[PDB]
Amino acid sequence: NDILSRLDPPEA
Amino acid sequence: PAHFLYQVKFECQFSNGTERVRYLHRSIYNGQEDVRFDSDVGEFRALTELGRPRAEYWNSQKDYLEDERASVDTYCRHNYGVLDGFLVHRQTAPTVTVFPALLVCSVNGFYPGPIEVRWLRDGREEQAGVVSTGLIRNGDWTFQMLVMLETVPRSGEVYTCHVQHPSSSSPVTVEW
Amino acid sequence: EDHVIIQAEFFMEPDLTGEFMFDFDGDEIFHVDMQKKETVWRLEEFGKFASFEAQGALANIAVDKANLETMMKRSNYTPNTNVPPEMTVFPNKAVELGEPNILICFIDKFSPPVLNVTWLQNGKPVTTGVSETVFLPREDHLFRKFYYLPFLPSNEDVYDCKVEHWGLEEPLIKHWE
Repeated sequence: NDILSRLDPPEA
Repeated sequence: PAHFLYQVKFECQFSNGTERVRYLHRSIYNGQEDVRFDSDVGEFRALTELGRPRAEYWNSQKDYLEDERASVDTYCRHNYGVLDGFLVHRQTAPTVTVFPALLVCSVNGFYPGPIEVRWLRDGREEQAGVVSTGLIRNGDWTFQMLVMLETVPRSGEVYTCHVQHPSSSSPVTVEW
Repeated sequence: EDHVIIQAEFFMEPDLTGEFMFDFDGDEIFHVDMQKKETVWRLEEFGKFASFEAQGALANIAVDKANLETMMKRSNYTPNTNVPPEMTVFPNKAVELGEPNILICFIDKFSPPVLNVTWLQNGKPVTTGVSETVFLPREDHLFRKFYYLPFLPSNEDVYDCKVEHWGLEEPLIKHWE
């Protein structure tokens, strides 16, 4: 049972 | 030498279990929040001019608005269910002693923070005289609190430290 | 609100330092150690009841660096303001002569997240068994950090926690005995 992370939109 | 700092924060605020869930996405350059998603608003907001370009990208990114809007479910409510299985309701009973420094009630090793610490004297609780450090975070998932009672050293009388903490329906008491 | 989960990341230049952590009501759940590429639970027991894929964190930090460099250029290279710490030195438990204990040096309300923290015993630097947390987040986007020093309480020992930070002109030193 997994803690999920979110990603800050990458600016490349 | 100059420094440059970028902070990202994803916050989930919970009230009444998971009836009230608020997701926040914070983009923070040099300690200032430039752009935010707030699920109560349901749109991105440029808090500073520096965030407008970064808000345009977010708002123009393919399915991103819907993904932010669904995060109260896919991220917040998800992570809460994991944490409810051990973290949300963790309780550690406090450790209580009395010792001369003025009389000192040491309340150690307790979680969560909310606690009721009372000084009694021959059965009656006094209000004036009592000095508290307040809640001191230990950083290892425990708190402590020293509650002192400026007290006239007169033989005959018993001082009790009365500690009510959710961890027990019943209080933890230390006479002197 | 009753409870708060915070996922907090940073990358910093020119230091090239980044951290990734989760926070529950102001205590660390876990971080990802960037050297070891590993989820480190704040208490080991937590890892029985939850899992986290370390590689995701590392990817976020690579992306945070990139996002930093874009904001540096967009800000016309405006630097971060140095905000100096405040410090408290206190024992973990009620102290009793010759029963092992832990001295806590708590450092609060500082930016950026870089500290040089030195423990002294009777004027001399000590390191045996020292531990520290990650850079803990604050609502105001400054940082907190705990440093731990195992000690055997005595009558005659004096301890100093010494902190260096770019926000201070001279070191901030407090003591306990």
